[PDB]
Amino acid sequence: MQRLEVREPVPYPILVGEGVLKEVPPLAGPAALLFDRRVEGFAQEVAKALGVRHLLGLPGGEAAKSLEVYGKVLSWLAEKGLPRNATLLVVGGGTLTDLGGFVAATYLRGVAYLAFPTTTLAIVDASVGGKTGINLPEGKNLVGAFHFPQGVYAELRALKTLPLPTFKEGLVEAFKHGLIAGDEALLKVEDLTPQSPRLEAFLARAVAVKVRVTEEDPLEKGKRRLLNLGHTLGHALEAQTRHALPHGMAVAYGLLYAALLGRALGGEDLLPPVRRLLLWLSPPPLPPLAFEDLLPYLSLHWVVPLAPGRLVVRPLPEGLLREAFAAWREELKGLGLL
Amino acid sequence: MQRLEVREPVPYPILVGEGVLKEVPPLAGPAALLFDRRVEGFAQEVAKALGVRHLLGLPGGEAAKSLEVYGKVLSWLAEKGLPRNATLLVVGGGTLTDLGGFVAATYLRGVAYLAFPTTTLAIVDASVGGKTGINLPEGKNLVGAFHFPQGVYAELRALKTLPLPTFKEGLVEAFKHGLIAGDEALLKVEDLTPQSPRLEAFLARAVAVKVRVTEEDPLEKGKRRLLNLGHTLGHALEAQALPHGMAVAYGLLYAALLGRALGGEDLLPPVRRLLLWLSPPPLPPLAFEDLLPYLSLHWVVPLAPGRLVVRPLPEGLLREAFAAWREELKGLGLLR
Repeated sequence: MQRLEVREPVPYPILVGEGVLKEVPPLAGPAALLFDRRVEGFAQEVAKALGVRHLLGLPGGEAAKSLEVYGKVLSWLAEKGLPRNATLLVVGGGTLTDLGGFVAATYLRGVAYLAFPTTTLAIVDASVGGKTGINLPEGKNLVGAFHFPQGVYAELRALKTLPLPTFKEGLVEAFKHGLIAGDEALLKVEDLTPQSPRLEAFLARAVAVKVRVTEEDPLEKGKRRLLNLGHTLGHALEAQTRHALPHGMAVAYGLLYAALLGRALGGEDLLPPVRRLLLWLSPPPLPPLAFEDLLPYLSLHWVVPLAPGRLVVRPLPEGLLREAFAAWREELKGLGLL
Repeated sequence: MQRLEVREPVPYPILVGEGVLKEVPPLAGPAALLFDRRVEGFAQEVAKALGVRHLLGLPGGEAAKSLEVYGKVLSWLAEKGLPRNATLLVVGGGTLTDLGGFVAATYLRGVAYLAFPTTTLAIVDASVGGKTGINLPEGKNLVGAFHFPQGVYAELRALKTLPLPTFKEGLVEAFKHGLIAGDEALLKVEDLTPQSPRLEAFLARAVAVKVRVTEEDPLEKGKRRLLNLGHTLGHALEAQALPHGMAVAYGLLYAALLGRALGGEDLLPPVRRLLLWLSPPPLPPLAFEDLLPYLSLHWVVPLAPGRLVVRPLPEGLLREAFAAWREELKGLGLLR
C-alpha cells in the first residue's frame, strides 16, 4: 500500500495498492456512486464496504463525456434528493472521473467526490490536476471545471481485468513523467503487466512525479507545461484519425517526434528509450500523413526534451519541424507503423 | 455615478449610475455578449461601445436556465472559437446572469464575465455572491457554480423601460436590506420611480449592505444568514404563481409578527407602509396547515432594525403569528 499526498491547492491523499477500500474514511453524510459498467463488480464492492445505497452504471468511453449523460446523472442525483453534504463516489477510468468530477463540481454548485480509478491512465494522469469536464460536438473537453477529489483510491486488483493495450496506454504517460523528471526508473516498463509485483511501486512513483511538477508550478509558467511533452503532435494525430487512435498511443508517437526535435537541437540521444517503448507498446499503424496536412492540427511552442529532466519550451523553425517529421516518418516506416 | 468595491473572496467593482459603459476597462481580449432578447437595444449599445461582434439573444426568464439553452450557448461560443482569455458580457436580469455566469464558469473550465443588470432585483440581489446556475426538470437552481463577475455595471437608463411591478420587486429586497442593517433610508421606498434622481444613491446603499454582510461572514455562520429574512414564509407561499418580490414582502410582515412575539420592538408600521405601497396581488384564502408542509428550521427574526436573531421556533408560536398575520392582511385589503 502506497500513500501519496497532494498538498496544493487543495489537500487530499492518493492510495495505490491492494485493499485501498480499508483506507477510505467512513462517509459522514449521504452518498451516491457512479461507475463504468465494465467494473460493476468492484463498484458493488466499494458500495458495500462504505454503505452506499444509490448506484448508477454508465458505459465508459468518450460517449460518457456528453451533455446528455451529464444531464442524466444530475437529474438522477436530484431525484434521490441528495443534499449539499453528499459525496459522489466515482469508479472507472478517465472518462468516468472526467464526467463524474464535473457532475460533483456543479451539482448544487459543488459536492465532494471520491475517485476510484480502474485504469492505469486514470491512476497516472487523472489523480492529479483537478481537471474534469465533457465534450461538445465542436470539440473535445470544451466544458468543465477544476474540482479536486477528496481522495483517490487505486485498487490494483481492479487493473487485472483491464485490456492489455489500455493497460499499456497508461504506462506511456508514466514514461512521459520519467522524461520530464529525469527519473530513469519510470522509463523501465517492458516487463510490467497487471500482475507485475513491482507495479505498485512503479505507479506510485509515476503519480509522485505529477504531484511535484504540479505543486511547483500551479500557474503553468514553468515545469507544469512540460506535462504537454509529446502532446502537440499527439493531439494532431488524434484529430486526423477522427480519434480512432487512443490517447496513450498518440502520446507515444508524439514522444518519438519530441525526441527527434531534441536530437536536432543538440540534445542527448533519447531515441533508444522511445524506440523500446514503441516496440513494447505496439501502437496501431498510422494513415499516410504529410507535413503540409499536419500544420492545420498544429505562435506554437513545443516541449523539447534535451535530456531526461532537462527540457525546454520554445518555437521552432518550420524547416526543423519539417526535417524532424521526415525522420519521424522514416523511423516509423522502419517499424511498419507507417 | 456610484462605484462600490467587492474585495473578498475575489475583487471586482460594482458601478451604479448613468453612463456606466464608459467605466468599463477596455476589453483585453476576444469577447461575446449574451442578452435577454427583450433588451436588445441596450445590448447593442453595450456591444458597440466595447467593440463586441458576437451577440446571442436568449429568453429572459427561467426558461433560459435549461440544460438545452446551456448546451446551445456553449456550442455557440465554441463555434466562434472563443479562447480562454475571452470575456463573456451578460446583459439582462437575474436569470440571464444565472445562466451566463454558469456558462462563463464552465466554458473551457472558466472564463471572465461582465454583468450588466437590467432590473432592480438583479442590481440589489445578483451583484454580490457569485451565485450562478440553471434548472433541472426536478427543480430550480440545482446545478451551478460560484463564479464571480469581473465587474458589474448597472446602467440606470436601462431601468426606465422596466414595468413598475418588477421595478418595485427589487425595492422590496432593498427594504429587506434596510431591516437587516438598521438603515432607515432603505425603508423609504414609496417615492421611488425609474426616473427618481435619488434612485442611484438608494440602489448603491442597498448593494453596499450585501457587500458588508457577505465579506464579514464568508462561511455564512453569522450576519450572512440574515439575508434570508422573510424568505422562509415567502418561499412557502410561492412553493404553495406568486412572484419572489411579492412573497418576500408578505414574509417580512410575518417576520415582524414573530419579532413582536419574541420581545422585540414594533416593526409592523414600516412593513404595513411597504405592503400598501407595493399593492401585491391579494392572497387567496389559506390556513396554517396549508403552508406548514414547508415550515429544525431556523427563522430570521427581526427584534429591531439592525438587530436580528436566527433560531428555530415552536409550532405554537408560529400558529399564533399566522393568525395575527391573516388579520393584518384583512385590514390591508390583501386577504378575505
